[PDB]
Amino acid sequence: RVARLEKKVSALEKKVAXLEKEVARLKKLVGE
Amino acid sequence: RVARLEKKVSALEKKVAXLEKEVARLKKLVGE
Amino acid sequence: RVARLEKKVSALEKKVAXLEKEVARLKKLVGE
Ligand SMILES: *C(=O)c1ccc(NC(C)=O)cc1
Ligand SMILES: *C(=O)c1ccc(NC(C)=O)cc1
Ligand SMILES: *C(=O)c1ccc(NC(C)=O)cc1
Ligand SMILES: *C(=O)c1ccc(NC(C)=O)cc1
Ligand SMILES: *C(=O)c1ccc(NC(C)=O)cc1
Repeated sequence: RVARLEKKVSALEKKVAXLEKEVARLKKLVGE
Repeated sequence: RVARLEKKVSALEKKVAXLEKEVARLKKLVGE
Repeated sequence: RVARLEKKVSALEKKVAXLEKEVARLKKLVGE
C-alpha cells in the first residue's frame, strides 16, 4: 500500500506542476 | 496513517481531474 | 516513508487549493 501511494503521489506531482504552468499562461493571456 | 493518506490522495485525484478539464476548455476559448 | 508521503500530500493539497482559486477567476472572466 505505501509503494502504491508513492506512485500515485508522484503522478499527482507531475500533473500539478503542468497545471501550474498552464494556469500561469492562461492568466497572462486573459490579462487583468 | 496509510488509510488516511489513501483518502487524501483519492480526493486530490478527483480535484486534479476537474482542473484538467477546465484548463483544457479555457485553452480552447483563448485560441490555445 | 509514511511521513515523507504526508509532507508531499500536504504540499499538493495547498497547491491544488490555489489552482482551484485561480481557475475559478478565469472561468468567471471568460464565462461572464
Ligand atoms: C503496497 O503498495 C504494497 C504492499 C505489498 C507489496 N508486496 C507484497 C509482495 O506484498 C507491494 C506493495
Ligand atoms: C492510518 O490511516 C491507519 C492506521 C491503522 C489503522 N488501523 C486499523 C486497525 O484500522 C487505521 C488507519
Ligand atoms: C471531470 O471533470 C471529472 C470526471 C470524473 C471525476 N470523477 C470523480 C469520481 O470525481 C472527476 C472529474
Ligand atoms: C518515512 O518517511 C520514514 C521512515 C522512517 C524514518 N526514520 C526511522 C528512524 O525509522 C523516517 C522516515
Ligand atoms: C485561499 O484559500 C486563501 C489563501 C490565503 C488567505 N489568507 C488570509 C490571511 O485570509 C485566505 C485564503
